[PDB]
Amino acid sequence: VLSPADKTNVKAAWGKVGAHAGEYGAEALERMFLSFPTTKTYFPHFDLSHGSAQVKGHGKKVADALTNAVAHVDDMPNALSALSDLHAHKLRVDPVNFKLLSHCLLVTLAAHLPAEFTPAVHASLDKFLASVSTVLTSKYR
Amino acid sequence: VLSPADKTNVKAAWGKVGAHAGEYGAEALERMFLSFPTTKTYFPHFDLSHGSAQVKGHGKKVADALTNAVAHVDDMPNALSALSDLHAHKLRVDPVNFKLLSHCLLVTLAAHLPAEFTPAVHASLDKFLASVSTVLTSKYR
Amino acid sequence: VHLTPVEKSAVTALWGKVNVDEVGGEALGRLLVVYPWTQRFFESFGDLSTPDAVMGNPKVKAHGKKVLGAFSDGLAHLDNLKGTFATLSELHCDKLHVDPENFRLLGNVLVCVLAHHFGKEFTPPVQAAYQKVVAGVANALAHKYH
Amino acid sequence: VHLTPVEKSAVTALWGKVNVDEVGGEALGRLLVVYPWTQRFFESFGDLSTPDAVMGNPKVKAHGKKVLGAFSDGLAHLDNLKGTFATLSELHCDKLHVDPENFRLLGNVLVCVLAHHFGKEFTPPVQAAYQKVVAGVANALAHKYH
Ligand code: HEM
Ligand code: HEM
Ligand code: HEM
Ligand code: HEM
Ligand SMILES: *Cc1c(O)cccc1OCc1cccnc1-c1ccnn1C(C)C
Repeated sequence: VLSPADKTNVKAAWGKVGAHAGEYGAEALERMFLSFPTTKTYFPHFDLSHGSAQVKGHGKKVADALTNAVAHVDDMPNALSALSDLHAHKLRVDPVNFKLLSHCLLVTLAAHLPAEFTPAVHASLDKFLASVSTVLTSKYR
Repeated sequence: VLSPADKTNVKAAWGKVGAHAGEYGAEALERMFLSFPTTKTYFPHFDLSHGSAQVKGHGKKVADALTNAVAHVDDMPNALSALSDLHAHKLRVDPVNFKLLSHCLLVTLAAHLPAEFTPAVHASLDKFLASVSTVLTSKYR
Repeated sequence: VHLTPVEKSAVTALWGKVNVDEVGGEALGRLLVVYPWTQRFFESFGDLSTPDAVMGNPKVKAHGKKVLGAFSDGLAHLDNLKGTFATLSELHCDKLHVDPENFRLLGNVLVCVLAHHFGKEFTPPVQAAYQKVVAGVANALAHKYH
Repeated sequence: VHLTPVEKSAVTALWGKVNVDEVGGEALGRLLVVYPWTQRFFESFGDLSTPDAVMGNPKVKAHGKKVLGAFSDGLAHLDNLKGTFATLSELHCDKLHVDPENFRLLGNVLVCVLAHHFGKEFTPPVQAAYQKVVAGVANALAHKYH
């Protein structure tokens, strides 16, 4: 459950991401795949080589979904229903994997936007990503 | 995120608890304290002896809080703000302990209401208790 | 934590009354229903699309029996769970890469099933003893990660 | 934990550049801020009421240095983390009863701090090597639970 301050922190931090959202999404995926190789099992059909255009394209999709989540922070179940269907109903992704990607997203943001990555913002972002994770791994429809 | 079917299951199953609410709440606590002794460290100001009046009374408070949570299932953060104040801000309860109590609650319900504890109802109750747990361990004011 | 002798007698006495054809299947089925991502490890098992479909699936019932047998092996070798589950640890960790949290979940589902079957006979002290068993088993199964 | 020769050289090179007076304190501080229940274990440390209070708290900084030193000991003894952290595990597990998920959390906060300090130098392969390391440390601290 995000506080009003959490929502402001997330929105402020995501604003500074700007045109680099896809780049960061791609880097987080790459960090996940290298650090936690078991996660590659969900993408057997993907080119996962370093610099893969497919991973870059997917990073953009993931980033765009998070952007949409930021826009609908008080309405996430409704906004993300199709992504819940994909991840929870069809893919049946183990929730641990969301913790791994979420961690890799924090690592990416800390690496790129250090002035933005305060302890307060780190905490809000962790909660936001946990919230998105909960929605994508629940079957509620 | 609870589905409509989840909410109907929880309303139905918890509705069958009735006058046994405190009894079941007390039993779940007793089960938790015996099975997971580290949980007792949160209650140094309680008489935790078996058949303690304070535990029976607290079991009622726990169970009555759940009834409140079920009653306000679509607005749990608002409805349970005082309890989040208590468990997240004041007591700083490690979320693992909520997983432990929730499990013990399911065990109690399974033992006492076996006809009601279908695989689907089990699923919905586990999600409900996880949802309550998230609210009580989050700081969102 | 070690079981006490009184606890070891209590768990063994209750386990003798367990329906060996059924309880394993109910635990596995409930895992697949309550924690649906676990279905990913059982794609060859057929229809898992509804609770009824899962619970009435013959491959779930059959495989549950095997799961139950392994728990039976643990109860007969509580002083050596590492040794007993060494082979199963390799299969689940090295080959299948099952996240260890899921071993904990299945243990607790089994406990819920025992409560479901035994009712007030599944007393708080009896549960406490079984929590030690299922924790020991989960830990033994995750040994290859340690 | 097993690192390849290049991973070992990569982790060592980065670690030599670590600010030993700050990085531990920022990791512990962020743990207390991001996962606020962990504050329960530090009642004697005084003001932890806001993020600024936590990060600026002298005892958090001091204790952070000790935590960082433990990670250094671990890096020096990657072949024997279980032995190295034996007494620390007894403390954290048998005395303090810290749930072991929190060990994983602190390892990952440390990794976030390393990213925060080193920026683009904390590359994905470098992170991967460090994830092996912090997982090994977490596992070693939790050994008393195994
Ligand atoms: C914050 C977390 C996540 C977000 C926002 C997210 C978002 C998305 C989006 C937007 C898509 C594309 C849907 C479309 O095609 O229109 C997708 C697909 C997918 N996601 Fe995720 N995802 C997340 C976490 C995960 C994790 C943790 C895994 C696995 C470890 C995963 C595995 C997949 C897979 C396998 C696909 C399908 C790829 C394909 O076949 O094209 N996702 N995700
Ligand atoms: C479903 C989960 C839970 C519910 C619904 C719940 C509900 C409650 C309620 C209603 C109270 C009484 C507050 C009052 O005085 O008005 C309370 C108090 C308390 N709860 Fe919980 N609780 C839950 C889980 C936990 C867990 C897991 C722990 C610790 C392991 C915990 C520790 C406490 C403590 C220490 C109090 C002390 C109240 C006092 O100061 O006397 N609770 N809880
Ligand atoms: C926690 C206690 C568990 C026990 C005692 C247990 C026991 C077993 C046993 C005895 C087998 C048969 C191996 C053989 O015949 O060679 C097996 C296979 C398997 N287990 Fe488990 N298991 C446990 C947990 C899990 C969990 C949590 C998952 C997945 C989430 C899992 C997935 C599997 C799979 C996929 C197989 C192979 C099925 C096949 O051959 O098609 N197990 N398990
Ligand atoms: C994951 C890696 C961790 C490492 C390497 C680590 C290391 C240490 C070290 C070196 C000490 C000093 C002990 C002594 O002086 O003998 C210590 C103390 C302590 N650690 Fe940790 N620790 C870790 C995780 C945790 C976590 C997750 C918590 C709590 C959530 C925790 C709570 C404590 C506490 C309470 C003390 C005692 C502080 C006091 O004396 O008041 N530690 N730790
Ligand atoms: C609030 C929250 C935190 O702090 C951590 C993880 C997940 C969280 O919420 C998940 C979420 C998000 C959006 C809508 N509903 C939910 C949800 C799922 C289960 N309970 N809840 C709460 C009732 C919000």
